[PDB]
Amino acid sequence: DGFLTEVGEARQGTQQDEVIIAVGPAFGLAQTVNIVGIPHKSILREVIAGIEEEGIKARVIRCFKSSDVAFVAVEGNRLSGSGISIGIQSKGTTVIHQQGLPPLSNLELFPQAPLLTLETYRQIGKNAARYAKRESPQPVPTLNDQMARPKYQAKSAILHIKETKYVVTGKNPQELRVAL
Amino acid sequence: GFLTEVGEARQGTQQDEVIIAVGPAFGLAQTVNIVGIPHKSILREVIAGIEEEGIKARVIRCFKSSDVAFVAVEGNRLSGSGISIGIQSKGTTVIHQQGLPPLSNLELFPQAPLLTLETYRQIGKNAARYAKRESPQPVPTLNDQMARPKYQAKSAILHIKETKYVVTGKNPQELRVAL
Amino acid sequence: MRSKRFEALAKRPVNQDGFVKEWIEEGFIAMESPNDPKPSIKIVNGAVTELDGKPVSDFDLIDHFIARYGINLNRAEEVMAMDSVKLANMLCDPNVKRSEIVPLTTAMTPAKIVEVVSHMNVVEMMMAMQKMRARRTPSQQAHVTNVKDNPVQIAADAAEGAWRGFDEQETTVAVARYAPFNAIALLVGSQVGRPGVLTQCSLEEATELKLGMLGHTCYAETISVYGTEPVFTDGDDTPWSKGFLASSYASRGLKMRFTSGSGSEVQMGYAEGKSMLYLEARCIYITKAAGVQGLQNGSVSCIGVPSAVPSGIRAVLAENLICSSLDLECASSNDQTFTHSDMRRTARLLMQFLPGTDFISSGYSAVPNYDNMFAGSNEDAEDFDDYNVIQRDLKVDGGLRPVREEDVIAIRNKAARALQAVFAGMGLPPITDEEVEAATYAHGSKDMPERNIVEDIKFAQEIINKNRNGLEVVKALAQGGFTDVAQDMLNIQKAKLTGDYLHTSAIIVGDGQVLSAVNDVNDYAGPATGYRLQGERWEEIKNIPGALDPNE
Amino acid sequence: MRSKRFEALAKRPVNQDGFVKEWIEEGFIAMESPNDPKPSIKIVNGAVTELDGKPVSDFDLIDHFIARYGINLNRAEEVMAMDSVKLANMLCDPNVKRSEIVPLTTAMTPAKIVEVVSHMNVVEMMMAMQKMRARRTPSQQAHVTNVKDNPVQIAADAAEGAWRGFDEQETTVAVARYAPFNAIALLVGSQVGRPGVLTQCSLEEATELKLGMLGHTCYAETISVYGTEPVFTDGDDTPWSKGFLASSYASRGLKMRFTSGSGSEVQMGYAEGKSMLYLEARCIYITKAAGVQGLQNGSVSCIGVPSAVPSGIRAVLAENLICSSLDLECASSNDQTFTHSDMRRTARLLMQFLPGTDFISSGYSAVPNYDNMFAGSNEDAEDFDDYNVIQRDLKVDGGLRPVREEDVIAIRNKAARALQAVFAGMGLPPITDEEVEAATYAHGSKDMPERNIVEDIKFAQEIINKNRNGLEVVKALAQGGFTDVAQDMLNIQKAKLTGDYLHTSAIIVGDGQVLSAVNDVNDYAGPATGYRLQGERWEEIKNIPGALDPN
Amino acid sequence: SRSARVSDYPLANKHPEWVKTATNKTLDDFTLENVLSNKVTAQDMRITPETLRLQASIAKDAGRDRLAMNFERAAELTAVPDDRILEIYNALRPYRSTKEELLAIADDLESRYQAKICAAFVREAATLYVERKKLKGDD
Amino acid sequence: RSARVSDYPLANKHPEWVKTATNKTLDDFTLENVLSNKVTAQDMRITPETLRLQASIAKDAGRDRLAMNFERAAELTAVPDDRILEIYNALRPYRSTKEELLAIADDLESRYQAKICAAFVREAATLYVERKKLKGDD
Ligand code: B12
Ligand code: B12
Ligand SMILES: [Ca+2]
Ligand SMILES: [Ca+2]
Repeated sequence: DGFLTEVGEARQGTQQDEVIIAVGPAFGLAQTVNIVGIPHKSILREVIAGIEEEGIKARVIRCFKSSDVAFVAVEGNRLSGSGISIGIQSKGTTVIHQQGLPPLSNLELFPQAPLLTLETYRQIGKNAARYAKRESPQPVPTLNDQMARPKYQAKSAILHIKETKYVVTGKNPQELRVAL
Repeated sequence: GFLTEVGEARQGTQQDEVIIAVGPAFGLAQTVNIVGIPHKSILREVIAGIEEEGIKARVIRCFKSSDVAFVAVEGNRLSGSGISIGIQSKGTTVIHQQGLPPLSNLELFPQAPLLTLETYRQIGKNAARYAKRESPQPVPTLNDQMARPKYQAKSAILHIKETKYVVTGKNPQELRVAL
Repeated sequence: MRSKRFEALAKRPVNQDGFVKEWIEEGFIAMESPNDPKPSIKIVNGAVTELDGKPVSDFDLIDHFIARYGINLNRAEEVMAMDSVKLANMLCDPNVKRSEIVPLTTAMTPAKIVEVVSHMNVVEMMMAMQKMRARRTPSQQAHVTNVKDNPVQIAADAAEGAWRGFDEQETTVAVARYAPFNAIALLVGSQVGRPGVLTQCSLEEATELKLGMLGHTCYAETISVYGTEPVFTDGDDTPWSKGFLASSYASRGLKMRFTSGSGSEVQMGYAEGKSMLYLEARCIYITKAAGVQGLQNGSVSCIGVPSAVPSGIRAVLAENLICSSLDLECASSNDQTFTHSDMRRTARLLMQFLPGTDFISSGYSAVPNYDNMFAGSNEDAEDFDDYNVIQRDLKVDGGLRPVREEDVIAIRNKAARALQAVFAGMGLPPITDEEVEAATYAHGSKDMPERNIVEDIKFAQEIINKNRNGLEVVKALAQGGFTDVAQDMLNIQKAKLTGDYLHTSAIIVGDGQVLSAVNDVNDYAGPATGYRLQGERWEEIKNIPGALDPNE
Repeated sequence: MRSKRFEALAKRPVNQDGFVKEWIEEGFIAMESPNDPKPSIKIVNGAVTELDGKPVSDFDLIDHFIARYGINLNRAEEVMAMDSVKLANMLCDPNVKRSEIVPLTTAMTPAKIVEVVSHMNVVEMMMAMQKMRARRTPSQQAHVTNVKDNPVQIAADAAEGAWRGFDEQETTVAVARYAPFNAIALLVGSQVGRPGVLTQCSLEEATELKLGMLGHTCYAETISVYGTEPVFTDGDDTPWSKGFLASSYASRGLKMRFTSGSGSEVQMGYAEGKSMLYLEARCIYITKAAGVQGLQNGSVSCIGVPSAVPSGIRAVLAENLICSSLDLECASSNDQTFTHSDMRRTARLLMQFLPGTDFISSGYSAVPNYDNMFAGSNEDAEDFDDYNVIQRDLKVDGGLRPVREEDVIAIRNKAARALQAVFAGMGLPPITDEEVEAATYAHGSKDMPERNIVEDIKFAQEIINKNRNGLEVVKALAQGGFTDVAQDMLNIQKAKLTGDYLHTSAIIVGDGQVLSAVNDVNDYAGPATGYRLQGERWEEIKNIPGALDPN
Repeated sequence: SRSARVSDYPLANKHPEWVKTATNKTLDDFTLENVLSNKVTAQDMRITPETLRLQASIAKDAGRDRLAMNFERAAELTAVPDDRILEIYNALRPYRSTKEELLAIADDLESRYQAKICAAFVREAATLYVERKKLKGDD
Repeated sequence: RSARVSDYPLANKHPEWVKTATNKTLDDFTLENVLSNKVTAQDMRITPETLRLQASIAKDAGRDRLAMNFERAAELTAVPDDRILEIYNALRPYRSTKEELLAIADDLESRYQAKICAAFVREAATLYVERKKLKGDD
C-alpha cells in the first residue's frame, strides 16, 4: 500500500547538505505509477539513491497548494537547506529547481515524462546533489521525441486533471517518511 | 538502322503468321522504349517468342496513327491469322485480333515501364498460340501504382514526338529486320 | 562535400514525382495560357457564326457540336458582355443563388467560363463549389478490382466498399474477356453491402453498351469525350457518336455520364497549343451539348500531366467547378495516383473533399493499390482510417463511415457465398469454400488462391455470346438460398424502368429511394444553410476506432 | 480469425494517435458545447454588469479585464442584438469589407463571436480568413533549435531558414542557462540569411524580458495568457501583470505578441467545464484588451488536446479566424506535432496555408524534428521540398521558396564563421574550424561535434549577470572581418528606436523596410482582388528542383 | 402528350402507375415468382418511350433543356433493337461509313422507327463528317 | 502636428521626428561611433515622444487599445530596467501585499509621472484583494 507516511509539516532544513524531493498531491496515493507505468516507489528509490551516493541527504515532502511541477518544486527549494529541490508530478514530469530562480525558471528540466527511465531519475538525483554541493555537473542528457506529445499529451492532461483534484489551497507541505 | 522497308505491306500469303506492327518512329527517331530497352532487342524477343511456337513473324510500320490500338489494327487486318501485336516507340504493347473493336483486344500491356525483355518474348509466344487458335494463359498482369506518377509525363512527351511521324492516308510498309 | 540537409531532401518521395517546365507549343500548361482564344461569340438568325474568335467556317466537329447544342444562346451575348471578374465574384458570393447563376454560366462560351474561374484562387473556388454542386448531399465512388480479375475477391471487396458508404462502385479488367465476371461479381457484392449501390464496368465503348444491354451493370461512366478533334478521333468517336451513345444508354433506362479530364489531349499527342483547362472546358460543353446529366472530371486518369506543371492541381479544381457551374453532376476524380507523397496527394484531395461534390472521389480505391487496375487511386483501402479521422477533425462529411471488423467480415463472407451460389446456379467454374474463406479475410489478391483464368474467361465470354442476361443471376440467387439478395438484385433492375435515376446526380439510398438534384436540391446561402453535417450522421462520423472514453 | 484488411489498417500510423470521446465536464470538447455560456452583455452607467450570462459580482480577473478593456461598449448592445448567422455570413461574404466587420467584431463579447464563427464550415472560415487577415502579404515563422543547444548549429540553421523565406525565427532551450548563446546565435545567423528577419528566444517571462533588455532578441512571442483564472495563476501571471509586461516590451522598442491556444486549460487541469474554443476566445479578448498587436494561437503547444476530439482541427481554424476578425495579427500555429500521419498533419496545415495568415506557421521547424526543442513541429526541414511543391501545385504563396544547395552551403558557412568571430571577439568558449565545417554541411545535431556544455553555460550566464549587451556582438563582428554582418546587426538594433515595427503584423523586408498592416493593408474584395500570387514571386515559386524543360 | 413537373418526381414515388413496360407490364408484375417461372423475361423489362418523355418534361421543368432533348432522343431509340443500336453507334465512329450509308441509316430510323429526331441527328453528322473528313477512307 | 497613418512608417517619412533618450539621431548610430563608444546602449532607447507618435498613428488606424498600450510604454521609458522587472514581478500571483502594490503606484506617479501605469497598478491592487492573488492567498 502506501510507502509514504506523513511526519508533520515540512519546515526549513536544519543542515545545508540536503536536497528536498517535492512530489505532487497524488504521488504514491491516488496515483502510484507514472505516465508510462514506472512505479512511484521505484522512482523515489532511484532519485534518493542518486542523491545519497553523492554524500547528500534526501528529504521528501508533499505539496498541496498546486499540482504544477514548478510550484511543487518551489515549495521545496524554499525549505531546502541547500536551496535545491526536485519537483515530481505523479505522471512523472520532473524539474531540478533552485531557490532564488523565478518559479517558471530552473536549473534542469525534463518536459517529456514518457521518455524518463529509472536511470534518468537516478541521474537527476545525482545532479541535484551536485548542485547542492555547489558543483556544475554535466546536465542530464536531453531527451526529445517529436511523437511524445502525439502519443501522450491527452493522457498527460487527464492524469494531471486527476492529481489536481488533490490540490488544497493554503495547506503547507508535509514531510514524508519513506518506507523501504 | 535495323529496319528496311520492302514495299507496302499486304494481306498475308499464309495462315500461320503473326504481324508485329510498330509505330512510325520505332527503330527510327526513337530507338529505345520508355525505360531504355533497345527496340532492336524488343523486336528480337517478340519475334523469337513467335517463332518458338512454329509461327512466322512479319513486321510492318504504320503511319496513319501513332495510337497503339490503331497501329495494331492495321496489322490484324493484314495478318494471315488475323492476329497482330502493336508496339509504340515508348514500349506500350497490345495483342489484337481481326474482328474486335479497335479499342478492345485479346491482351493488353498498359504500363510500358514494367515490361522486360522476358515479357516481350512471352507476348510473342501468346500471340503465336492465339494464331494457332489456342487459348494460352494470359501473360501475368503487371501493375505498379507509381508507374504513372513516375512515367506519365515522359510517356506523353515520347508519344508527342512519335506522333510527328504520322502520315494521313499512307498505308503500312512491310519491314526487313537486320541481322 | 555534400550537404546532409540536401541529401535528406533528395531522398524524399516527392522528389520521385515527375515535374516539367511549361511547354506552351505542345499544350504543357495547365491554365491561363497566352495561346488560349479570347472569349467571344457572334449570333446571326439564332445561329453561331463565331465562337471564341473562330469563324463558323473553321469549326471542327467540337466547335459545331458546342455552337449548336452546348450554349444557352438566348443569353450568350448578355453574359459575354459581363465583366469576368464580377462573374467570378458571383460564383463564390454566398448570397448569389445557384439558380441565379446557372442561366448565366450555361450561356457562357468555353473560353468565357475559363476566363471567369481563372480569376479565382483555390479557396474562392471551393467556396463556389459548395454552392454550385448539383446534389445537396455529397457522395462517394470507389474502385473494386484486383490484378487477377478474381470474381470472388471483387464480390467481397464490393460488399465492404458498399458497407463503408460508397454509393457507386466501379470495376475494370486486366484481361478484357473477363469483363462479364467482374461486372456480375461487382453487382452482386454491392447489393449485399447495401442494396441500391450503383455499379459499372469500364471497357471499350461498344463492349460496355452490350454488357449494359445484358443487364449486368447499373450505369456507365467512362463514356469518353476529348478536347481536340484528332484526339477524339484516336479515342474512336466524334461528338455525334458519343451523343448517340448517350441516348442509347438512356433508351435502355441506364444512368450514364461522360468522362474527360485535363491533360488527355497532351497525353494523346495533339493539344493544338492550348492549355489543359481550355481543352477540358470544351469537353465539359460537349457533355452539356449531348444532353448528358453528369461528367467525371478533374484530370482523372491523366493526372500526371497537369500535376507536372504549375497551378496544375488548381486547374483540376477549376475544371470541377466549371462542370458544376454548368449545372452538371460532377464525379470529381481523386481516383488516380500522381505522386509518391502523402502530403501532396492529401492537398489534391482536400480541394474537392472540403467543399463536397456529387462524388468527392470518382474512384477511391476500395482495395489496396497493388490491386487497383486503374493503375492506382489517389486514396486506397489502407487510407480508410485516415479518411474517417479527417472527417472527424474538420467536421466534414466525406461520404464514408467507421465500421466494425465483425460486420465487414460477415458482409464480405455473405457476398462471397452469394456469388458462389450464382456461379453454381449459372454453371460457371466453381468458387470453392476455400475461396469463400479467403475472400472473407483477404486484404488483396495476394491472399486469394489462384483460379483457372483460361477456364473463367471461356465461360465469361459465353455469357456475352449466348446473351445470358441479368435475370439468370436473379434466379441463381433465388434458387441458391439467397432470396433476399435476389430481390435486391431484381429491385436494382426495376430502377431501369422508371427513368428516375437518369436525372442529374441520381443515386439510390434507403429503401430504393432515388436521391438526385431534382428532389435533393442544393440550397446553399452561406453559413448555417445548405447541407450541414449533424445529427446521427455526425455521431456516426465521431465514433472512430480508438476514441476511448477519457472519464473512465 | 482476423481480417487481413483490418490488420493492415491497424498498423497505420494514424492509429497511434490519441483520440478520446468528448468529456464536457473537464473541458474535453473543442467547440459547440451545450454548457458554454449564452452570449450576453448588460451595461449600466457605462460599466458592464453582466458578461455572457455572468454577473459582475462573480467576475474573475479575466472577466474584469475583458469587460473593462476588451469590448467596445458603445456598440456592444447593438451588435449583441444582431443575428449571429447573418454575422457569420458577413465574415465570408467577399463583398462585405474588412473595414465594415472590425467595428462589429470588436463590439462582440467572447461568447458572441464564438457563436458567430461556429455557424461556419472550414471552407467558409478560410474564405473569411483571407479577408480578415491584417497584413495583405502572408508570411512565415520558423523554429531553430537542437537538442544540444549547439550555438554553431543554430547559427547555420538560422541562416538557411532566413534564406528560404522565413521572416521570423524562434529558438528555445534544453538547458535554460544556455539562453544567451541561443539568442545571439539565432540573431547573427538570421541576419546573415536575410537582414531584417526578426528573432526571439522563448523562456520564462522575466528571463526573456531581461534578455530582450540586453539586446539579444528582436521581439517576443510566447508572452502567455490563459482562459481560466486557476490556469492563468499556475502560468504565473494575471491579466494585469501581462498587460504591464506588454507595455514594458514596447517601452524598450521591442515588438511583441501574446500566445494562447485551445486546450491549454485542459492540459493544465482547470477548463471549468467550458469548450476549448470559448476559453480561447477569452484569451483572444485579453490580448485585445491589453493593447497587444498580435497573437500566436490555433492550439499551438497543446494541439494534442483539441485534435483528440471531434471538430478539434476545425476549432483551431476558428480561433485563428476570431483573432484576425478582432483586428489582431495572427501567427497561426502549425508549429507542433499532434499526429503520426502525414495525411492528417497536411489537412491541418492547409486550413491556414490555403487562405494565408500573417504567419501561416508560427514555428515551421527549420531543423529535423528530432532537434526540435518545442517537441516537434507540424512541419520540419525534411518537408521543405513538399511545401514548395504544394505552393506550385495550387498557386498559393506559402511564404517560402526553392533554394540552391550551393547558396545554402555558402550562407550556412558564412553564418558559422560569423558566429565564430563573435565568440572569439567576446572571449567565449571557442568555435573551431571543424565546427564551422560541420555546421555548414550538417542536417542536425547528430552531425555536430560535442561541445563543453558546462563551459558554454558558464559564459552564457556571464553575459546576463555582467550585462553584456548587443553592441558587443556588433563590435566583435566589425573587428573580426564581418563589417557587413555588423552593419546589418546594427540596423536591426536601430529598428527598436523608431517604433514602426511595433505595429500590427510588422516584419522587416527588403532594405530595412517595415511591412505591417498599416502600410500593407489587406483590401480583399473577392476574385482578382487583394493579395495575388504572380510576377517574379510566382516565377520563383514555379522553379522547383526536378522540373526539367520538356524541350 | 401528358406533361410532368418536378413535383411529379420521382415517378416511382409519385405516379408508379404511370410506369409501364414495352410489353405493357407494371412494376408490380416483376417479382421473383414471375421471373423464376419466366412469366416475365428480359423482353418485358424495358423502359418505354412514354416514361422517357415524362422524364424529359421533368428535366425541362428543372431547367435542363439539353437533358430533355437527350431523353426525347432516347424515347425514339427504345423502338430500335439492341443489335441495330450497336450497328448505328459503330457507324457513327470515325472512318466507319460512307456518307450514303449514314444517310440510309437516317432514312431507316425515320421511316421504320419514326425516330425523326435521331434521323436528323444522323443526317447532321453525315454532312459534317464530309467536311471534317471522318468518313471511311479519310484516314 | 500629430502623426497620422500617412506619416507611417516614421523611419521613411519623418526620420528626423525620431530622437533617442540621449537626444541622438538615427544617423549617429554608425559602426564607427559604436566601436569608439561615441554611442552606447544608453543612447539606443526609444523615446516617449516616438511612442506617442506611434500611439497617434495606431489610433488613426482604428486601434485604440494598441494606442493605450503605447501610451503606457511611453510612461515606462522613464523607469529603469531593473525597476521594470521589479514592478512586473510584483504584479505576478502571490508576490505582493496590497500595500506594496499601492506603494508601487504612488512611486510610479510621483517619481516617474506615470499616472496611467500607476492607475493600472492601483486597479490591480483592488482586484487582487477580491480575487485573492496577494501574498499569502495561495
Ligand atoms: C506543451 C508545452 C507547454 C504547454 C503545457 C504546460 C503545462 N504546464 O501543462 C504550455 C503552453 C501551457 C506551456 C507553458 C510554458 N512552457 Co512549455 N512546453 C511545452 C512543450 C512544447 C511540450 C511538452 C510535452 O508536451 N511533453 C509531452 C508530455 C506527454 O510530457 P509531460 O511530461 O506530461 O509534459 C509536461 C511538461 O513538459 C510540462 N511543462 C511544459 N512547459 C514547462 C515549463 C516548465 C518550466 C516546467 C517546470 C514544466 C513544463 O507540461 C507538460 C504537460 O503537463 C515543451 C517542449 C519540450 N522540449 O518538451 C515546452 C517547454 C518545456 N516549455 C518551456 C517554457 C519556458 C514554458 C513557459 C515558462 C513559457 C511562458 N510564457 O511562461 C510556460 C510554463 C507554464 C507552467 N506553469 O508550467 C521550455 C522550457 C525551457 C527550460 N529549459 O526551462 C520548453 C522546453 C520550450 C518552449 N519554450 O516552449 N508549455
Ligand atoms: C491513363 C489511362 C488512360 C488515358 C490515356 C490513354 C492514351 N492513349 O494516352 C485515357 C483516359 C485517354 C484512356 C482511355 C482509354 N482507356 Co485507359 N487507362 C489508363 C490507365 C489508368 C493508366 C495507364 C498508364 O498511365 N500507364 C503508365 C504509362 C507510363 O505507361 P504507358 O505504357 O505509356 O501507358 C499507356 C497505355 O496505358 C495506353 N492506354 C491507356 N488505355 C488504353 C486502352 C487500350 C485499349 C490501349 C490499346 C492502350 C491504352 O495509354 C497510356 C499512355 O500513352 C490504365 C490502367 C492500367 N492498368 O494501366 C487504363 C486502361 C489501360 N484503359 C482501359 C480502357 C478500356 C480505355 C478506353 C478504351 C476507354 C473508353 N472509354 O474508350 C480508352 C482507350 C483510348 C485509346 N485510344 O487508347 C482499360 C483496358 C482494358 C483492357 N484490358 O483492354 C484499363 C486497364 C482500365 C480503365 N478502364 O481505365 N486510358
Ligand atoms: Ca471512376
Ligand atoms: Ca512560435
